[PDB]
Amino acid sequence: NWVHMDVIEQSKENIEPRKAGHSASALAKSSSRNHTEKEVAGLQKERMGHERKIETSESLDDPLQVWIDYIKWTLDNFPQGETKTSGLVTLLERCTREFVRNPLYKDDVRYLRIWMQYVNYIDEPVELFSFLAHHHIGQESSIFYEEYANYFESRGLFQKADEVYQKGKRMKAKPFLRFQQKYQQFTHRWLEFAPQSFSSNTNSVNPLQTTFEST
Amino acid sequence: LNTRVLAFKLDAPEAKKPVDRRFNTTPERVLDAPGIIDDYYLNLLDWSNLNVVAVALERNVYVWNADSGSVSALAETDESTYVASVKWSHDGSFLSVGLGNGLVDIYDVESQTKLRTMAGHQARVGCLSWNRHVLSSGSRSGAIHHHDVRIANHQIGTLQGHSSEVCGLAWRSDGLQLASGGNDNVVQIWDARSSIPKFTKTNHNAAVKAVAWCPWQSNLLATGGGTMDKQIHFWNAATGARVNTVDAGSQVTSLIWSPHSKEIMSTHGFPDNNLSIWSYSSSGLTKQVDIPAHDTRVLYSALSPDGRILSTAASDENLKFWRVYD
Amino acid sequence: KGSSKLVSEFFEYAVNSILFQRGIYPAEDFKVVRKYGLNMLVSVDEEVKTYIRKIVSQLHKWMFAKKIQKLILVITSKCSGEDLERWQFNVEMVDNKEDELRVQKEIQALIAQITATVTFLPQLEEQCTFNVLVYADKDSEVPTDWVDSDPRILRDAEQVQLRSFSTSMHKIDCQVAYRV
Repeated sequence: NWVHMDVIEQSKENIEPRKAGHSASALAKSSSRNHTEKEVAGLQKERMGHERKIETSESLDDPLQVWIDYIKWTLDNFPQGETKTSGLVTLLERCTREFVRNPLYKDDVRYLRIWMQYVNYIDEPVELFSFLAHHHIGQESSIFYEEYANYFESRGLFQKADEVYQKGKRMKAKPFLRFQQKYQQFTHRWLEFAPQSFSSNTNSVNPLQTTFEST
Repeated sequence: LNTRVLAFKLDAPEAKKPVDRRFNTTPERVLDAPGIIDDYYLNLLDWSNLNVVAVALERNVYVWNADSGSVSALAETDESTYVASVKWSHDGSFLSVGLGNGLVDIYDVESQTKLRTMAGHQARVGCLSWNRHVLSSGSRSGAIHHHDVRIANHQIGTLQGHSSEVCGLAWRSDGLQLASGGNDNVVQIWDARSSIPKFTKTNHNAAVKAVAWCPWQSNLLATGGGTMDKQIHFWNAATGARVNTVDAGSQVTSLIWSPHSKEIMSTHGFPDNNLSIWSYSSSGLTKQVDIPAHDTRVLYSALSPDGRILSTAASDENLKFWRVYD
Repeated sequence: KGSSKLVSEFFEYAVNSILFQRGIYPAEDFKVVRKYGLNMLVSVDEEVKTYIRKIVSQLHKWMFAKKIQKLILVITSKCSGEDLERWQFNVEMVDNKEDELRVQKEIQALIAQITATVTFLPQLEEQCTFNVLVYADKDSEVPTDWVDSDPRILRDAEQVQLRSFSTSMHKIDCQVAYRV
């Protein structure tokens, strides 16, 4: 029940850096892979199981769960992420595509997170964010604005990032505390890295302006 | 239960806001590589001086003749195991194949028959380097074995320089020195006659799979580090000095010196999956060419014997050929 | 004695390390100092330094008296108020000049693993705070600044065992629990 770090270290160069991190037990399993036809067959069986669950998923109240489990299974079994046999990106695609018109998941942050995992593999992410906005997906969530704004900021487009933040503020995206800190911090970075482009009032100083005349 | 649980009553201080040469990007040729294993700890590609490419797909080694384009299946392992490494001998006559079970097979390329199997490793042999008739094998155990391939009792020595998997292994072309990198983040530089490391370098902060001797300068060695490192360091193997360094930006999976020009190529894993060509000088390294090579990490690479073409392979199941010189 | 001093000092450095690596305080609030043959990050913030100092001084007293079974550091989102991560240092009584050196090397290795946890640990995307707990003998002396608490064990957590180091007196190891 306790995975030793020595065992994880044996596999360290197959571990994809991921914001969400990795499951310990999954890493234990990675370090012990024997790469035999049998092992591959076991994985093929489990995949089949997940695919059958997707088949029957409509009956369930919360069918997204089935995808989450499946996505997790992929992330867990392929610590390096996308490979031909992992099919990670394709799975993320099918999942994002599945729920687009579904009202139940519009504001569900799990679904949005799946979208954010997908966007890492996209050539032009701006089309993806625009897509979500157009479909009113994640618009009430701080994470959407964080990622959209981040794309712009990474590109160096601070003003564009601010516009995204403004929409979120009007949106009152939640949790509003997280959003507040994220926006604040961004503004800080904008003032540090590109002051000349900061478009909002700074109440800046005016050296030697006349504040009083006797007459 | 003799235990009483206590918590420091005082709240921790809240954090304060802080004050502070055109290169063709299209490969000339692409060959399907179905079933290729994605693992940083394996080396599944090599290109012989007889112009034969060997590539490991799961249990099998396939050989491709770059001239005739004839394909053939050279080897199939027992189902309890898989191929962890392939390396051609310098003359290109023999193919050594390291296995997941620690065995090392030697095949004759002409008749495609297995000449011999060499035991004595306790775990996967992931890297191989030939010095003349001596074959050296590195393993997940951290051991290195020297085999004299001509003799019945093959092993002529062992080096233990690594407390975990031996990842990189290369003999100098003149056989005077051997370099090994490891999953313990260590580079070892060994004189041929000595089981004592000449130098031990700890500068890398991650595994060192990528190890290459400079063909135009005897003592010049390049090593490159994995995901938490991303650096390529250069060493004078006589004095132990670090003579150069560069930040590669990604996990370094291989380093290949250009024979015809003063340049070095690197292949990369996380995040970039790219191929880079750097100009080399005493003053430093300048990035010349940077191109995404594969849709996954470029884990395997080998240079053509004429030095004009680099083959790369990945788990996108493409074996790609890039014209690097000319 | 010597061991309690050594171990308490280790706790101080480990706590600083975790605080830096898990981003509890920004990088600028730390500086580099050489210890255990490594570049260690240590708080330059007077408030944080004092907090840690109070804690470590009490830990040193408990080590000296052999009262302390475990030191716990839990990390908690200020947004949701929930515990995301739990670091647990186990203190066990083991059942020369060279020994001092060996202990230094073992500690080095443990610290390196603590740092290497960055490879699998989820990024903490929200500002977090932290609390420290100890498991102690029932008959331990408890100063006003320490108070009863439940163990704050993580639910549905992944857990990893790190290496240990031993003095002639104590064997110290580290485990980390976290939620993916």
